[PDB]
Amino acid sequence: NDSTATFIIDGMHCKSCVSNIESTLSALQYVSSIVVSLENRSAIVVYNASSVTPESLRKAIEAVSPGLYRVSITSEV
Repeated sequence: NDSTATFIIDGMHCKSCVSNIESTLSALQYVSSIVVSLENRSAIVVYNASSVTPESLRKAIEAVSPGLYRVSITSEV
């Protein structure tokens, strides 16, 4: 019954920015888990809340390379 969301970044330093994002996100006092799309520029992040609120994780990705990171919530819609 955990939460989950997906985020994609334009402007990241590729496969090393990718792993800063694993570390920066998997430290959050509300997150349960995470996997980053190693090939690509995105992350699938697993948190916990009934009030589905993906904006906090988007902000945590932006906070790994702020001013550079174009973080976008790529959900199925």
